[PDB]
Order: sequence, then C-alpha cells, then structure tokens
Amino acid sequence: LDPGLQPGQFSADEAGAQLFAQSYQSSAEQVLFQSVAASWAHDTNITAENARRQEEAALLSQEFAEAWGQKAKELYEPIWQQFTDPQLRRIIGAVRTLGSANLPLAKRQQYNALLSQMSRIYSTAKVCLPCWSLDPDLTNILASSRSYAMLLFAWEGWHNAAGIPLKPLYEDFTALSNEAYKQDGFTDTGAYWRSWYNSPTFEDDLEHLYQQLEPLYLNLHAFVRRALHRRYGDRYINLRGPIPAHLLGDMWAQTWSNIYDMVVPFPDKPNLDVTSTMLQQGWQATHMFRVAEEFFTSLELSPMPPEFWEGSMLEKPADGREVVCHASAWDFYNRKDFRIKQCTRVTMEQLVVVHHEMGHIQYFLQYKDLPVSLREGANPGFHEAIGDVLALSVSTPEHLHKIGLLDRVTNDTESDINYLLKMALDKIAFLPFGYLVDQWRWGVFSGRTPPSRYNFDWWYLRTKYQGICPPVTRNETHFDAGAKFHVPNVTPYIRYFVSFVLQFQFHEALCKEAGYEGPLHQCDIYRSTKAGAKLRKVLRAGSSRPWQEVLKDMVGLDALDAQPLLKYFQLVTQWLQEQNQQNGEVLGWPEYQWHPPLPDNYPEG
Ligand SMILES: *[C@@H]1O[C@H](CO[C@@H]2O[C@@H](C)[C@@H](O)[C@@H](O)[C@@H]2O)[C@@H](O[C@@H]2O[C@H](CO)[C@@H](O[C@@H]3O[C@H](CO)[C@@H](O)[C@H](O)[C@@H]3O)[C@H](O)[C@H]2NC(C)=O)[C@H](O)[C@H]1NC(C)=O
Ligand SMILES: C[C@H](CP(=O)(O)[C@H](Cc1ccccc1)NC(=O)[C@H](N)Cc1nnn[nH]1)C(=O)N[C@@H](C)C(N)=O
Ligand SMILES: *[C@@H]1O[C@H](CO[C@@H]2O[C@@H](C)[C@@H](O)[C@@H](O)[C@@H]2O)[C@@H](O)[C@H](O)[C@H]1NC(C)=O
Ligand SMILES: *[C@@H]1O[C@H](CO)[C@@H](O)[C@H](O)[C@H]1NC(C)=O
Ligand SMILES: [Cl-]
Ligand SMILES: [Zn+2]
Repeated sequence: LDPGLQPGQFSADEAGAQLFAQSYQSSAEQVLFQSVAASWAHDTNITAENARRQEEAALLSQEFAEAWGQKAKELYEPIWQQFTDPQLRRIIGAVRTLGSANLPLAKRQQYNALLSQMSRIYSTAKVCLPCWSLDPDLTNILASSRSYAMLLFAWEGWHNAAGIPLKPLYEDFTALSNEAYKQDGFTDTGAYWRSWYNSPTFEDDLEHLYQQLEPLYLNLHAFVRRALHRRYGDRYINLRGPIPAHLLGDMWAQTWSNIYDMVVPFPDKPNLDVTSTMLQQGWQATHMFRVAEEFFTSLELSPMPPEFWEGSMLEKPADGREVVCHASAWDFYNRKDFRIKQCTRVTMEQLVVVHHEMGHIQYFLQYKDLPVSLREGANPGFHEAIGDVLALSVSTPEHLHKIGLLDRVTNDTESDINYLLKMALDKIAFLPFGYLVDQWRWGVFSGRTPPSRYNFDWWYLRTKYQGICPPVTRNETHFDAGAKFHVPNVTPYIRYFVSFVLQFQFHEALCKEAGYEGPLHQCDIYRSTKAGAKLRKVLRAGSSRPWQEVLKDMVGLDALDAQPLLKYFQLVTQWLQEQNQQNGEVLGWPEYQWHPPLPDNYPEG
C-alpha cells in the first residue's frame, strides 16, 4: 500500500475516530476511483489484460481495507458502538468489516480471479447454430418469437452455455466468500447481505409481504396461462400445471411485458405497445436518455453532467468489442465521473430501464458530498426504486401522449384495465422471482443447498413461487441459477423485491405531494417541483440515517407496506379474479410434476 494511503495514528476515542474517518475518506476515494475505473475498462472491453488490471486494482482495494480495517479494530473495536455521532458509528462499522480482505493473499488472488472468470463466462457466452449473444440476439428471440421450438432452442442454449461452465467456480466462490465473512462475525455471506436492512425480522417481514401479494400473482398467472393455451395448444400448455419457462417473453420469465400482444383485454382501445411508434419515429439510444433526463429536470432534479455524456456507453459497441451488456450505473467516487453502461435497444421496456439506471445516477449526484461511506441508498431497495417511481409516471397513457408516443387519448374502464394489465405483466409477474433468487442464494451460503442440490433447489423455488417449469429435462450438471446475471456477478437480489413494494409507497406520497387527486394509477408527477423536493430530501440523505426514518419522513410510515401497490392495481386485481372464475380456472399448478414434451423435430426451429 502506497504510504499516502496508509493509516496514521489516532486517539482511541470518538474525536480520534472522526479524524480517522476524514483521513480514511481522503484515501478511500482514490482507492475507489482506481478500482471502479479498472472495472469500467474491463466491462466496456473484456480482455485478458483488462481482467488482469482489474484483479490488481481489487488486490489494492483489499490491501487498503485490511490496513484501515485492522487499525479501526486496533483502536475502536470495543467502543465504536457507543459513539455519540450516529453517522460516525455507521462509518466505523463499515471500515471495520473486512470481507474478502480477511483472506490471506493467495486466497484473495483466488477470490478475485474467480470473480473475473465468472463475469467473463456470463458476459461472453454464446449460443451457436449447429453464433448468438444474449443481448441482443437471444433477448429479441425470447421477446418476439412465438415458435415453441425456436424459443426452446434459445432458452436451452443460453442456460447450458452460461450455467454449466460456471458451476465449479461458483462452488469455490461460495466457500471463500463464507470463509471471509465468517471472520467479520457473520455465520455466512447471506447473513452479511441481510444485515444491510438492519431488521431482525427481515425474513418474516418479507414472507408477510409476499403472502399479501401472492393472490395477485396467482390470478395473473392463470389468466396468462389461458392465453398461452389458446396459442400453443393443450400439448404444450397444461391448464393445471406450471407454465413452460421459455414462453413468457423473457429469458428468466421475470417480466411478461413482451406477451402483452396475446393477453390485451380490449384491443380496440389505444395501443399501449408504443415500441413501434418509437421505431417509426426514429428514436435512438441518446434520445431515450435525453427524454429521461428531462423528466428529472422537470422536477428540478439535476441534469446529467457533461462527464456523463462524454464517458457513458449507451449502445452496444459495433467495433468488435466484448462488453458486459447488463445495464449498470457507475459512481467513480471522485464526485465528478458518473456513467451508465447499457446495451440500449429501442423499445418501451428499455426506455423504462433507462429511467431505472438514471435513477441510480441521480442518487449519486445528490449525495456526492456525503462521506464516501454514506454514499449509498438508505437501503439497497431505495436505490433500485428511484428510477422506477419516475417511470411509473412516464408509463401512463396521459404522459405517453404528452411526449408524442400515443396520439389517441381515452379515460374509460376498458382502457384502464388494459393499462393496469400491462403494468402487472411487469410489476406483478416479477414479485415471485425477485423474492426467490436470494432464498436460493441464502440456502447456498448457509449450506442447506450444497452443490449436489444447486439445480434441484433452484427449480423447487422456481416452481413454488413462479409456477414455471423447464421445457427440457435438467439435472445437477446444469446450473440454471448461474444463467442469471446477478449470480455469477455476486450481487444481491432481494433489493429488487423490496424496491417493487417501495416504489408504490413512494409513488403514492409523491402524487399526494404534487396535489394529484385522481386514481393512483393515473398520477403523473411530471413538472411537479414539490414532488421533486420531497424526493430530493431522500436522495440527499444517502445512508446517513436509518432507512426506516427516511421512509417515515417521506411517506408517513416506517415500514415496507404492500397497501399502495394493492391500491394501484385494485381494478385489474378485481377484473382478473372475475375472468378466471368465469373461465373456471384453477389457480395454482397442482400438477407440479408436469413438464411439456419436446417438439417432434427437436432440436430444430
Ligand atoms: C379519468 O376519470 C376519472 C373518473 O372521473 C369521475 O368519473 C367519471 C365517470 C366522471 O363522472 C368524472 O366527472 C368523475 O370525476 C378521474 O378521476 C376523478 O378525478 C377527480 C379529480 O380530477 C376526482 O374528484 C376529486 O375528488 C376529491 C376527493 O378524493 C376532491 O377533493 C376534489 O375536489 C375532486 O372533486 C375523483 O375523485 C376521481 N375519481 C376517482 C374514482 O378516483 C380521472 O381524473 C380521469 N383521468 C384523467 C387522466 O383525466
Ligand atoms: C437493469 C438493472 C441493472 P442495475 O442498475 O440494477 C445494476 C445491476 C448490477 C449490479 C452489480 C454490477 C453490475 C450490475 N446495478 C447498478 O448498476 C448499480 N451499481 C446500482 C447501485 N445501487 N447503489 N449504488 N449503485 C437490473 O439488473 N434489474 C433487475 C430487476 C434485473 N434486470 O434482473
Ligand atoms: C445430465 O444431463 C446431461 C445432458 O444430457 C441432456 O440433458 C439430460 C438431462 C437429458 O435430457 C439428455 O437427454 C440430454 O442429452 C447428460 O449428458 C448427463 O449424462 C446427465 N446426467 C448426469 C449425471 O449428468
Ligand atoms: C481494449 O483493450 C485493449 C487492451 O486489452 C486496448 O489496447 C484497446 O485500446 C481497448 N479498446 C478500446 C476501444 O478501448
Ligand atoms: Cl440487497
Ligand atoms: Zn438498479
């Protein structure tokens, strides 16, 4: 460690801790900057050399964390929890947790190489015709093909290509990760990940939310299954069984927006799939990001700085460059450089993703003057919810009209059902998936799911919660959890489930603050500077305060609450229930063992 980055000496008490923290933050930004930079260089240009540079940057970060980590424990270990300054306790508790820096050097090098290689496998995997990338090739197949056999080829090829080679590495990663966090006092890495919500009842609280939400999912599921049965027939769809996992428009069946075509209840009302209008009008990536930005500035939030426009990667490079295409928002921790890296495609769903990523950026801009340790969400679900809340307003038929994407205007019950059904295909269909991913990982980290049961337990949870089944046989050679980005990229998922509940709590409060007085699902906060100020207060707090109290200041309640989501969807919740009854549907999938047959031609599309 460079001498300037090393910790000096400090008194063993709170006034020393504060000087410690200032000295730390001074050196942290440089260490953060070089590792973010090196990750950026790699993820926008996947090369062995850039992987090497990133691993060295990560080793440097580990050196930094050990030095300051061990000094913090030398002076402050048995007194930091009684400090008067609550932000200083948060800062100190963070520095004192070493994580992977608890590993000896050799194992640090093993760990960093495992992360690099798992990331490279996921982001460079291809499906070859007897070759397609995940983004855009396989994604567009999953979204637009209605050929059972073709969808099957893409789904199987992707899961086999990404997952199978990842499994031995994921096993070794899990062991080293657990060894590292066990030395910070956590029983396993999952306990560490859950501690970020600072709630002793986290898992029970989540289960209680899901119980309130599940009936909405079960009714959407049965309604969509019926539509699928009309198109693919009784041989490929079982009306009392799980839905084959490749038929819902998305590689993970986690959002069903792309089959809106087949389920739209009132096709004579305005056509809410405005993707074609975007293409007819010549929308490109940069337009999408400029339209998102202007929503933020309409609220008197900040525009994207010039460094964002000059540095960001907003389209997949066409110059023969391997990149990580999975969207991300980047804080370089120098208070100046903030970027998005998205392989943006011209679709309405991608326009919502653009807002989601820009919501991350806006957070970074508002708290860039906090101590680096407090530059994060009040919890990770907050950070994930910011852009989604704004996109809730953007998605309304009235707002789409304002921005030229929906010429025809209506305000009637059929049009509302259409719109709420389309929104539910994104927000309701996602809830079981957002909930199950880290149930799987928590069981792996705890050891209840050994490698011998990685896929058995994944599909147990996929069937239990999502009511889907794999369309070809799977065994423990397959590692289908590894075919989802966040798993090999070692980044948690429960934040998205929390965000999907939170974002409707946020939406209700912002709409009220803007003075909006109609149905919650027709609120558009565009140009509400009062709504903007209320959101800005949340953004500026970073993690300086407990998320339960930031929440109460914003929405008037100190807990996650499903009621705003339920209120938003109430009309289509009622309607789907009626429709399923009148069709004599079975809610659920009591033929839990059922899987579809293979196409007679298979393999062939
Ligand atoms: C789409 O239409 C709905 C429904 O409009 C209502 O029903 C129609 C059949 C007509 O009879 C309308 O004249 C009637 O208002 C609109 O929702 C409604 O919005 C108004 C405000 O614009 C609400 O009235 C307010 O009620 C609050 C109490 O909550 C009072 O404090 C206010 O002073 C004001 O009178 C009305 O409650 C609301 N209805 C429902 C069921 O929420 C909606 O605005 C419209 N959408 C668009 C985009 O134009
Ligand atoms: C599109 C979105 C990408 P994201 O912005 O959430 C992305 C996922 C990710 C995580 C680690 C490394 C690389 C990427 N997260 C980020 O870019 C940010 N670092 C989020 C952040 N949160 N606090 N500071 N930053 C996403 O993954 N959504 C879920 C629902 C999904 N598509 O499965
Ligand atoms: C696991 O599966 C491997 C892949 O074979 C393909 O998938 C299996 C599940 C069957 O559907 C088979 O018809 C496919 O060819 C097999 O090579 C392997 O032997 C299977 N068993 C084990 C223990 O790995
Ligand atoms: C990609 O990385 C290589 C080093 O691995 C570098 O020489 C090259 O300039 C990079 N390409 C771009 C477009 O940055
Ligand atoms: Cl999380
Ligand atoms: Zn995000």
